[PDB]
Amino acid sequence: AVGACVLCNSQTSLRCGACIRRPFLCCKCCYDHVISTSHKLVLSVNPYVCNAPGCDVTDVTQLYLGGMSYYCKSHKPPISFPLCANGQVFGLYKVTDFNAIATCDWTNAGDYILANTCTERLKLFAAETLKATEETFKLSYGIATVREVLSDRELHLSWEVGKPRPPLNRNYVFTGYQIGEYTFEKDAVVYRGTTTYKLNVGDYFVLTSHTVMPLSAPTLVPQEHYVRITGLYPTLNISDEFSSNVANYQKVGMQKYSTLQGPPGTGKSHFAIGLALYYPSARIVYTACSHAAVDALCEKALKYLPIDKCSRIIPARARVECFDKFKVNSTLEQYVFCTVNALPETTADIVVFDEISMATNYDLSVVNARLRAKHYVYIGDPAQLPAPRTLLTKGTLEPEYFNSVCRLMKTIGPDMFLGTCRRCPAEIVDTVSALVYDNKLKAHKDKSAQCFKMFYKGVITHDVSSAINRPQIGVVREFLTRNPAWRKAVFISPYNSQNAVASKILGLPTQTVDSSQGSEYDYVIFTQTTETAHSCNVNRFNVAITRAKVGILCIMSDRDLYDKLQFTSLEI
Ligand SMILES: [Zn+2]
Ligand SMILES: [Zn+2]
Ligand SMILES: [Zn+2]
Repeated sequence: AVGACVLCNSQTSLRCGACIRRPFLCCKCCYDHVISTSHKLVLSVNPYVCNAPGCDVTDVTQLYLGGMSYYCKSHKPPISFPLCANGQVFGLYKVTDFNAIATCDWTNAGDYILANTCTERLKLFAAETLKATEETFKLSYGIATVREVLSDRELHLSWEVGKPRPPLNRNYVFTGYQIGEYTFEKDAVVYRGTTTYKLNVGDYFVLTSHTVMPLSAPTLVPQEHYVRITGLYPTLNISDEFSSNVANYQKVGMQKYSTLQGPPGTGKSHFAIGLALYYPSARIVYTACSHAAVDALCEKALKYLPIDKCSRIIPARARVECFDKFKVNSTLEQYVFCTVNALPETTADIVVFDEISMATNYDLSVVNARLRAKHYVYIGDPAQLPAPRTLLTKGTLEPEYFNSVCRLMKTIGPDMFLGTCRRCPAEIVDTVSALVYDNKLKAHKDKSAQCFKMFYKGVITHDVSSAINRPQIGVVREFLTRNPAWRKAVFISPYNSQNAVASKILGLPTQTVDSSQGSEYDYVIFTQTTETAHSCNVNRFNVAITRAKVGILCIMSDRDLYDKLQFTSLEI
């Protein structure tokens, strides 16, 4: 019942009973909170409530201290002081931003803007409060029950009435009843179970709302600049392959934390693995939010680092199939590859946190709490996709508000910038360089002359709110008959329902823009599907077109983005 104030760190016996995270508030801050919000319950050793029998006064502003006890205006003794007086709430040991975080419902972009522009302690309060709200929102969804099992990949579901149905894609992960985690995609629904289990009738699925633990560490440790490389020992025999990053690797050792902005195909994994070769005796923990990003770092390490000095940390509750070529769960290996949520409590010479646009401040804080490091390297790209904000429905979240690292990269600039895209045909590099990189991204490849664009709005239908554009898929099918080399293409769209329709009509492998991030293919076929804020988002557009190594076909709905594509236009 005694701790440090979230706002001014002052010692207090007071916590807000109305905040969902019950934060410590000092006398001055507790007062400014209760006096400006609907939050009137204050908790000390005991709640500040009227102690008189049967009384219901709990509002701190209507309460008084009568001896060692609390009473309202109606039950107070003649000798009593108000609990709220002279800008303070009475307590042992004797804000506009805090109030907005404490009372917002997290449905507006302004809520996330504030959560990233506030003090460091309020960033943790906002992250914990937000994450708690997001988990309690998972309880709002209805239970799915097996009505009938059709096959090994298809079944029929009966939903709970009165409660809304969660969107059906790979982002929404259910728990069966615990018969393993399950995902669903569109009466016959397609199911995918983590554990191969014979689906029984009457079995039910719920999105597993986990308990949000409190945060302790900052999103970023205080910056420290050094005169020399600190705690790290450079090689004098650095391979030519990594020579381009030697100045950047030295910058890494000369400051507590460093940020690396790496546009698509500019060498992010190459940089991360090269850091190990440049400081060969340094113990590095490689982390990312997703198993996929951690696996991509494992792939690069498998090529350049000694396999016996690596370990892939996999939590006992395996939620996906991941990297198999390293010794599993050997926390003490020189190179540890592990998702943020599975990080052990350990130390490191360098912590490399990859795909930083996908991290939340909650993730930034967890990394700082589990890992004590000499150096922290944040690698990613604020021009790429952020983590989905399931509660956010009003407004667009700009890259400078994705998290603390993205905020720094967009305001003061990244510490390091990989400026040459080695993946994409020049038409793609030139389009995205002008679009999101202020013309600082350069092409290594020539123009492929295999980048096409077609302006075709088609017809937009909807599987609930997920969009489908059958005429856009029809245009693709027509193009494929005339361009058989594109048979090997990956179909990409901003919607899973569009991808499900394209998978049946085209037979191409399918991928959403959000699930394509970090991946690359020779040929990409993209159908914009709609003109929505979602399908027109420049970071999503950036990711979509930068998946291509050789060619891309963009079937566009939006005039602006279509005109910005430096591609050959097709007719029909
Ligand atoms: Zn409160
Ligand atoms: Zn305070
Ligand atoms: Zn009373």
